[PDB]
Amino acid sequence: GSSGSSGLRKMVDQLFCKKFAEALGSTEAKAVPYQKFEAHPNDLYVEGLPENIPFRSPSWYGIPRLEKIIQVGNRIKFVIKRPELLTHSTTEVSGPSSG
Repeated sequence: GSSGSSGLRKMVDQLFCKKFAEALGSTEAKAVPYQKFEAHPNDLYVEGLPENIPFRSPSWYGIPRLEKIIQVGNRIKFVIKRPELLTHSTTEVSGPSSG
């Protein structure tokens, strides 16, 4: 997590990445497996989200939606009922691959 992040989408992306990590108990940022959360929304999900606002990628969230989330991004929470689903994180990678 570095200071900057320009663009809601980006910011939001990071926001979650971070939060998501927190629950995971990591120092560095990671990619939120929206899939795992989709195939296991009862296990893997988020808390402290905005009303009338689900939990999806930032590339989906509206322009105003993002911010709204960012506003409550300080109250957001990530529950890892089953982290195993993620099955570790590291996998021979150093740097932003693809994006």
